[PDB]
Amino acid sequence: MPRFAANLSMMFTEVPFIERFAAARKAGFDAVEFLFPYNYSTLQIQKQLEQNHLTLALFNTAPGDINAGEWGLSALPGREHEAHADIDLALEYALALNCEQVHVMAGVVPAGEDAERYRAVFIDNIRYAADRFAPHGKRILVEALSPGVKPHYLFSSQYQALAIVEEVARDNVFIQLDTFHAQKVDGNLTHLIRDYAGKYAHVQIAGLPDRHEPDDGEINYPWLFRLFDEVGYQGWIGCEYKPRGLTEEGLGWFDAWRGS
Ligand SMILES: [Mg+2]
Ligand SMILES: [Mg+2]
Repeated sequence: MPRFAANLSMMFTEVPFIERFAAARKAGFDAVEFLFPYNYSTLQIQKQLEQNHLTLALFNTAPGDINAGEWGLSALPGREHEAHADIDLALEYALALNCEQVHVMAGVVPAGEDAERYRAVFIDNIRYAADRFAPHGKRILVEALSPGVKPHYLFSSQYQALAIVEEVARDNVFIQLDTFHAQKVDGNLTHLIRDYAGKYAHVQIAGLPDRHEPDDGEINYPWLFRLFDEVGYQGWIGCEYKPRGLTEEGLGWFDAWRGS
């Protein structure tokens, strides 16, 4: 262990998206995750998942218009019906692709706008997602994003994500503990992993501080893995990093930790 999932939106980008499933399997991954599958039919993706015997661990609700500065519609006042549409489409994909969880994106708060109003809207949209997903035994994830990656995003600290989930008050809503953002904003990863065990349903990793391979940087990942084992984490660890160079050329860390 741990159980690693390759993030196809960041890894194996040398080839077209649809070809990354085979690339991940060739490297030895049993699961994959990515951001947005919407430009492809559920049939297209399902075929690649089955062909390569892969588990789809996670994906996101749509970002909206990225070039207009959007990164989620669920926290945007007046866009609630579009957010619900994004949530419903994600459910359609999650059902067809046998994916247990979806990260419902919040959104960027325009300068001058009241963040509280956006937060209230986000909480109601997460409750909507939670109630739509519960009957199918699926869950909803909330991911804090560091400012270096997404300026002015609704929330950047794991503690803000945790408080939001606590207020959402749903048994199938959890945070997405991306250690890259956590180390950039909060630190004390042991406290988050150990004392909030049960509150995060997914984990992601990347090397600090440049977000490349996880076998170097200020965080000693092998030690973190021991912690995850201790607390009995049973989910997947998404490898969401930008390879320093060619994806394959930087997979030494994987062979080591998976072969051990
Ligand atoms: Mg992430
Ligand atoms: Mg801090």
